[PDB]
Amino acid sequence: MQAIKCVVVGDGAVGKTCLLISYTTNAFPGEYIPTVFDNYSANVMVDGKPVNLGLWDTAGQEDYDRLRPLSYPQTDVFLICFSLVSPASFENVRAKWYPEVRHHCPHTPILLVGTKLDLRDDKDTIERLRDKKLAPITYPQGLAMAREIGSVKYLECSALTQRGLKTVFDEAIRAVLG
Amino acid sequence: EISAPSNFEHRVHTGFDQHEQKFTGLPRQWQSLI
Ligand SMILES: Nc1nc2c(ncn2[C@@H]2O[C@H](COP(=O)(O)OP(=O)(O)CP(=O)(O)O)[C@@H](O)[C@H]2O)c(=O)[nH]1
Ligand SMILES: [Cl-]
Ligand SMILES: [Cl-]
Ligand SMILES: [Mg+2]
Repeated sequence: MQAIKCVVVGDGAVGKTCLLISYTTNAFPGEYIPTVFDNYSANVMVDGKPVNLGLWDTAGQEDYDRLRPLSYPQTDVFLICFSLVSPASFENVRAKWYPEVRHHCPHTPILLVGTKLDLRDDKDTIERLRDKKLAPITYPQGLAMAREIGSVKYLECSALTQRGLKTVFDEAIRAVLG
Repeated sequence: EISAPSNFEHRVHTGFDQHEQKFTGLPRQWQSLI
């Protein structure tokens, strides 16, 4: 059976675990529990052929910076994630995640993933962002960042509503298998 | 086309013990590395 190693990285609180668990199990986790490291597997049928999708759920916590790269050898595709309602997580795509990934895997494809799309129009979120001199990241801004890091695809999704969710993983798969 | 995923499996669940400052449930391959 074909197999794909997909590794997921990004800041704390961005939604990496909810994204993986919502796609694989169709449930949105009820509790916010930061990850040390987890590995999930799921089967997917791709053009009639079964494919084994291996998912490497990494720690956004800086304190686990030395554990994180142990996931990287032989990776087939990276999802670098940031929250569409955290400018700081987005700035860290450039500042931290792209450089770290690319240092360990100089030619592995990267998909840029904007998470929490359900919150970009949440008036309270917008207001509290505005209070801190911030605004949600827009599609064009996301796409510009993706182009700058040489990503194969920029995708937006919500783990909570599953809008755009399957597409993230479908594209990740097509990025590796064609 | 690409189907919905099926047959989820949680293969590895790693934690950290603050008393010993040691990881717990490490992938068997990482035990010589960390
Ligand atoms: N509104 C909304 N909230 C989300 C979404 N995805 C995750 N969250 C919320 O964001 C927080 C972080 O989610 P989590 O999946 O744990 O993030 P993570 O990136 O795995 C955190 P770590 O890197 O520490 O494991 C939680 O409060 C969770 O409920 C989403 O699509 N929409
Ligand atoms: Cl692009
Ligand atoms: Cl969308
Ligand atoms: Mg997590």
